[PDB]
Amino acid sequence: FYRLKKIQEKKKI
Amino acid sequence: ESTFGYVHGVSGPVVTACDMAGAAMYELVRVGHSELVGEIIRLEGDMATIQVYEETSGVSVGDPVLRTGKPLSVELGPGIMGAIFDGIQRPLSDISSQTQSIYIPRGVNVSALSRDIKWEFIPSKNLRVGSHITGGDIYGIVNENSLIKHKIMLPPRNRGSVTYIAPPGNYDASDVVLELEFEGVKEKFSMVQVWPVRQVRPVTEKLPANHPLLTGQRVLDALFPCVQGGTTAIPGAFGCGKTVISQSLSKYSNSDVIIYVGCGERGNEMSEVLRDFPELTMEVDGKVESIMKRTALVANTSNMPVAAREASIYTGITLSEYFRDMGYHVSMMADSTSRWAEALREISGRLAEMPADSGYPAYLGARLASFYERAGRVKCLGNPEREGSVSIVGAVSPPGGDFSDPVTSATLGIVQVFWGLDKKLAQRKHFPSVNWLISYSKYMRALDEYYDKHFTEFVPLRTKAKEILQEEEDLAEIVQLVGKASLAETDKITLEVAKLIKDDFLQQNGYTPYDRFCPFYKTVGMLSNMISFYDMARRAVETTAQSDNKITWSIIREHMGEILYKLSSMKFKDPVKDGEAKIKADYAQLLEDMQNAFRSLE
Amino acid sequence: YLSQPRLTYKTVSGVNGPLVILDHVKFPRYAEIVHLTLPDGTKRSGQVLEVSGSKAVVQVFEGTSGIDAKKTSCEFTGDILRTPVSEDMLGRVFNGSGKPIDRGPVVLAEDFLDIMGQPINPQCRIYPEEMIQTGISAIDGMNSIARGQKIPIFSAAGLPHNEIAAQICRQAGLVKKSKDVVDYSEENFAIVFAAMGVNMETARFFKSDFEENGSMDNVCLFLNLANDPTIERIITPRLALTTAEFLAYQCEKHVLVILTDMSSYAEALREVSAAREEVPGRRGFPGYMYTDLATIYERAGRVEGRNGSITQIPILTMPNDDITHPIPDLTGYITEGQIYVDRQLHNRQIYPPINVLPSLSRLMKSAIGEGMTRKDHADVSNQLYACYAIGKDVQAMKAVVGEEALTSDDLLYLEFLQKFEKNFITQGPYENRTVYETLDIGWQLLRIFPKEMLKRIPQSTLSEFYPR
Amino acid sequence: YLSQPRLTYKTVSGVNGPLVILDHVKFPRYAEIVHLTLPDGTKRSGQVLEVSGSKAVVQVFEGTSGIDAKKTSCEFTGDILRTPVSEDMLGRVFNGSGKPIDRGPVVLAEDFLDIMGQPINPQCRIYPEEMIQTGISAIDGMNSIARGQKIPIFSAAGLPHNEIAAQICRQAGLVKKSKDVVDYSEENFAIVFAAMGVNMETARFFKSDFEENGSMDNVCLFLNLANDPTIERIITPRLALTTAEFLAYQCEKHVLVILTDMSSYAEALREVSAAREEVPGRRGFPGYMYTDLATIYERAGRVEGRNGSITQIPILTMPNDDITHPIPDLTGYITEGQIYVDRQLHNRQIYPPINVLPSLSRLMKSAIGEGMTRKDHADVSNQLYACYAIGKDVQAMKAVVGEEALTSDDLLYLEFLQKFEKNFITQGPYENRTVYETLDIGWQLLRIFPKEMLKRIPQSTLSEFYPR
Amino acid sequence: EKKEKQIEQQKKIQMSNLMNQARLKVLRARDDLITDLLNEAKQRLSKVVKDTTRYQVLLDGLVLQGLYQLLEPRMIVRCRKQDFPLVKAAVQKAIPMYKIATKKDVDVQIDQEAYLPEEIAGGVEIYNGDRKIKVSNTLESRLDLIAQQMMPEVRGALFGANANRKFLD
Repeated sequence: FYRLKKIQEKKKI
Repeated sequence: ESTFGYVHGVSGPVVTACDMAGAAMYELVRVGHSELVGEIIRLEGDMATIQVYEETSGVSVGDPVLRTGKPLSVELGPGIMGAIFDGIQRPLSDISSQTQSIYIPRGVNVSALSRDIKWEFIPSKNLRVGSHITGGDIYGIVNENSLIKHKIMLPPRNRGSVTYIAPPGNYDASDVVLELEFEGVKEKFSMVQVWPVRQVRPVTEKLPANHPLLTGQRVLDALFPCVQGGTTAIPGAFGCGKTVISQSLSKYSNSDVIIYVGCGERGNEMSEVLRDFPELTMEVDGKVESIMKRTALVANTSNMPVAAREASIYTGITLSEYFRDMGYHVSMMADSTSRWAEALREISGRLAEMPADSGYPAYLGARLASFYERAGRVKCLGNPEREGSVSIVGAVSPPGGDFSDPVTSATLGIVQVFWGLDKKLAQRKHFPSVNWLISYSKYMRALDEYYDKHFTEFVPLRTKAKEILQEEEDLAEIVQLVGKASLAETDKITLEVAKLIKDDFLQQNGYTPYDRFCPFYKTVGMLSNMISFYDMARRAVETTAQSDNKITWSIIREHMGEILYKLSSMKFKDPVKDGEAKIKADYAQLLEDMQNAFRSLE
Repeated sequence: YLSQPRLTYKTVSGVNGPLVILDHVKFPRYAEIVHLTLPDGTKRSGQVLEVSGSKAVVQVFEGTSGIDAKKTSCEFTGDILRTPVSEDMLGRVFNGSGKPIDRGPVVLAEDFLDIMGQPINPQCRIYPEEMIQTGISAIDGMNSIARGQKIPIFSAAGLPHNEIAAQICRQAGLVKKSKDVVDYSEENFAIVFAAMGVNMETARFFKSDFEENGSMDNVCLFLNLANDPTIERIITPRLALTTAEFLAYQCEKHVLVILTDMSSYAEALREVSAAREEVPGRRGFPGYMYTDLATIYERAGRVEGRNGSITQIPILTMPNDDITHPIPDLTGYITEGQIYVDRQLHNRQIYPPINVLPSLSRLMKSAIGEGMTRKDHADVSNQLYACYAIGKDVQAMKAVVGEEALTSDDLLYLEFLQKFEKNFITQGPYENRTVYETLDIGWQLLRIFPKEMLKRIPQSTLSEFYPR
Repeated sequence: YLSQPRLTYKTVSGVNGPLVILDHVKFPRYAEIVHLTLPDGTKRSGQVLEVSGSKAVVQVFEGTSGIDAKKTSCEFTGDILRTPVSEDMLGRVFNGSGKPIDRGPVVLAEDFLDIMGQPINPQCRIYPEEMIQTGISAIDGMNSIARGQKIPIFSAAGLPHNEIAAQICRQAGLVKKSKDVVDYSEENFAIVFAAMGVNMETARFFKSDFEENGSMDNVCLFLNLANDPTIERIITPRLALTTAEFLAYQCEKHVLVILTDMSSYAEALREVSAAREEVPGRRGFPGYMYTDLATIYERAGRVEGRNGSITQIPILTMPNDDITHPIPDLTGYITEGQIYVDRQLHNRQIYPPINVLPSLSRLMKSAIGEGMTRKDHADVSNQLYACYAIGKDVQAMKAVVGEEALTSDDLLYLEFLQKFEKNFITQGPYENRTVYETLDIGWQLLRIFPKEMLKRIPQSTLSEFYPR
Repeated sequence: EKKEKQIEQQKKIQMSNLMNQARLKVLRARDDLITDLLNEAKQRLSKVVKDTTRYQVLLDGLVLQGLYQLLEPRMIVRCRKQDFPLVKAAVQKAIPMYKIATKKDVDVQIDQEAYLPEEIAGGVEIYNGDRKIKVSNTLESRLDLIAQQMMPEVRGALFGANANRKFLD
């Protein structure tokens, strides 16, 4: 869950 | 509107192309100076994402991309039968002949069928110049081989009037066979029909299952029967006897076409099937003809790229549906769809699609259904009022051999018939290793009417067979602790009867003449005999326990050891070396012997 | 009301997965229905998922394939989805989207309503006050269903729950005939059935069976085969509930809605969430599954001042027979009561395989009573349950204690066990038992013992009923 | 062929972990090699991983360290990894990247081959049937290997899998020794051995054993010690397999491949993937592991019109002895079963500590029979497997209860298990057995029971070989 | 028992099938009736087109509505070829009122090459500068919209109130 969240956040840039 | 693009980017099998806005989803393109076939999978503005089918090594930035306005398609015409194909329908045999080489050159471009072989055409002889015709109408016949006469028909969604029909004679797919004139326009046609793979061919109407499917494994045939036009799935980490199942169904069935699609197969395994299946043969009308005449094969080894794995299953079922539309009965066998789902998971992961559970995209279930639900019995479009059907036998390789995985759960939730295979029984070598407890099939009730009209005896015998086997299972679950000390007389009869059912009539030896195939009537006879001796033994013990001088299993074994031996030896009544009359009379005479012996012990 | 001409756009800034992004749309709103027309002429519907300034996003219902950038029309409606409800829909058959499929005509709408429905005021709830009969003796006698109770039916893959559902459909009704049949002729009962996530064989079987029972004049039917678009899965229930609402509270009827395979609903909702890029919740299912199932289940009960009611009987399957799986857990929390089916009983060739030992109820105490039924119900139920539990555990005892050490009363308990499983539970697909027949069979099974063993029955009713 | 001069750049947009990003590249080519000239004067190498517009990316085989943002140069070759190959490779030792380490000269190129490997038309594959004798009665006789097979050996930390491998390469041969001595003598095996992530002790041990046997003339090595750069593991097996294909289909020699410590290979893939921030898979591994392992393992088999063959035998270690770990799962799924060096047998000083029960060998079923090995092979194997399974079942039931409820037959089965672990499995570091002797031992073990209790073996074989 | 069960159940299936078919015929007749009404309304409007004096007012209103709808810097209007003189006066009237109503200035044009199909009853269509956004406002579309929006009232008038409708909401 967390690592997917971090991908999601990274994709915002 | 342009015709050339460029390769902006590359990353693994997924590239990005620029300068193309006159394109849409899921068309074909050609990539690089090797002309690799790719498909559009996403769009954004002017740019797009392509998935290339072959290896991508060495493709540079700035290569051309030649678009083509056509989605993925599968050619369909004479010669399709008796051949081997890859995921995109590319004849491997023709390649090996052409190159005379050992490898697959990158970007070979050869027509899927032949273009230089002449067949013998015979028009339908019922349509003259000016007659109206709609789609799906048969208008000719071509002799594919001794066993199958490949029917020719117009594609759906097409109609007009007749203009010209070639007389019967030698023609080939290059020239024009038919000529038609629609109201306002005119068009010509040839033997070859091209069809989009991810599209369901139309039908007139769908019908209920109405006749069982013949097989050689009495397991799952009297226990969990599968019906003509039916759906099921063979789980198991590997094809544990699965190849034998397809082989036997070919050797013994009312089917007409046999499409085995391999996917993620091991190299030596497909080497096995390609070596052995073509040399298998079968008498049809007293003449031995190879099974290749009624078989098509779509190989795809494990080293094949991802998109080919995705495409193989769809092209296979398109072929099957077309043959079903031809007015035949069809049977297909998938192979290792779990790796297909894994391949889909990968290609989803590369595209940055948010996974759901264990990495599997959520929409896998929808795709999974979109595959299996194509099966069923139908009335077909066209004047001839022909009839056909198609029955798919899946293949699930569960990770860990259980129901935890999403794929096995999802396929379990939509398949009509489940054929769970025990791991422990697979370790016991009482093959076939069918659980008989975690399995089911929703075709009992329909087949009840069938088995009443023809046999009038099978249903109660079968139900009692399940009850006795299950009571044995429950008593097994009970006796584990007390060490069988509390086995009473009735418990002993039940235990022995179901143990005999296990040993003699729930396992076959596929390498022997008396076991490779058991028909329906033979199964019914053996089951009738089982229920017979159970009934008589229970009646005798009950009557004697109520009245006087109770009868226990010891006197039963003593007096009728011959009857029980004969009952175990029914298994060896070789139909290969003996006729039906002898074996049926044997079953009846052993039943009468059992009757006489029980009368003697009464 | 609405009088403006509709817009249409030829703008496509991109496509991805089951979504289509465009822009330059004037004053878009959320949940607006959108039509589409492809180059080849096909027509497809859709809905608006995202809206941000002049950017818009639309999830195409029928599935995205072959949508060009420049040659694509996209008409807008400017209204949220609205159902054409109408009393005359009974006797019809529809698909998920509401398009008829029985060769019939488009519904001449009697009124338009919001698909989502509106929450019902807790102030205007009315407690249930009377039972119903489903046609199953095992269910009515042992586990009453009130008017407005929400009783699910847990099953698993490989069981004949669908046959039970069809049986319930073709025999559901009322028992007001206690006093007289003349006053019973005033019947105002109907059934709405929502088959969803169903394979083809079962869909055909349902259609055929419903047509065979001859009572299609009061049955609405909604079908959503597993082929149809996955989003239509989560729109079928809303249509069914809106219809049930309109019939219940605008025609003062007594409707019984039966939902099928809520696991498929959960899976479709999961797929919608994952496509919508939202963060996953527990077990991969979204967090607000509780709220969603709440807004589906909570549309029922009774309304003060309206002569009508809505009763819910959802069905669902438990993956791996796991009782702690989230779907059954949340379903149990929101709803009242539960009914089980057990693998072993089906595996004993007993139909319907209804396992009453773990089956409960929540409103049985108040659903039944003098007047609406006989005075001899609750005690009979308690006695049957107690006798059966004694019999089963006693069979477990005799399994090792040996049948020789058993008392004669022990044989009576075994006799009760075998007869109860032979006659009370087993009914057969068409044996339409009423409540009164069910209690008759219950008393007959109780007659085996003397009233002295029957220690849950009051002596006052013993002097009346036991010596029959 | 290319004749143009190469390019060189100095624009380093950055470096991130083991990667380097360049800018202002004219027409980058996917997966081309580059050379990095550092300020101090040494040289390194890398491979292009992804390209996009003018940007490029590259991974350094030798590890990034001391790279300056300005003074570094990066030369592009404009060609994927073409490696030289020749028959002269034999009797040599090379490092991970191909540069020699036995003080010898650089490679001389008889031919250049593509590292990736053009796959073979699966039509033109021959199905193997011939047998490879190894002398280990645990493998031979129960899960016997055949030429052309792909059989792994799973093991774990603490077990002597390496010595077992060294013994396996020691005594390779065929089973058809019955013909003239000249007929059996001409057959010999080239050897290819590729260590990935091993310490010095394993390397020196394998070298020493290969010198001792004197077979160094037909042995080629690729050592990659644990202190070497990590990234070059992803190419090490590929070089070995390319050389193997050359020796198979260009020199017509039968060769045996051995790859070791594939766990480290998976680790290297994990590292490169986590560097690129790709969307990951189970346990942190990339989702595409199965595809890559398929590319690595399917380089084996025989070819119509040829005579050479590839017989591949990888090994790997088991994290925490968990069979369901993704690496061994995928290895079982791609390849053809398992040998399963078991830990508990090693805990009882058993060598080779192999549990026959989980060992699987698909091709063994048709690689045996009259003429090939003997008419009397299969039933012995199947029966012995069944007896072992039942014996372990008896041991479990004894653990549950004990001797009090058991009987004579359980004591017999436990005695059978004891003598089977004494006589069949345990061999010794040099014990060279023959297949016929192995079947003799199998029958001597089978004689412990009566002929009647056996079910798998037909009476036909017992009438000829049971009595003695 | 088996025989009587079989024959009675069969008789029930045919009886039920007949009842279903009959009700379906009733509903089909209803649908053909309402569609005929819609066609007649279409014919009536087609006939009422010909009175030019009110047709000018109607065209004026339609054009103004569409201008309000689109609201873009560049605009194009398309009509039947024989309707050019009327639409020209319509836009001549329409521009200033819109300008003062939105506090902006727009550029409005009319093509002289493309025309609507003659089979259309009448009306206008509108496009933006790039011809990417259009708002078709013909009498056919507006007829369809109004009829669909109003069908409940049409039923209420043409078949009486529902027997069992006890409330309105």
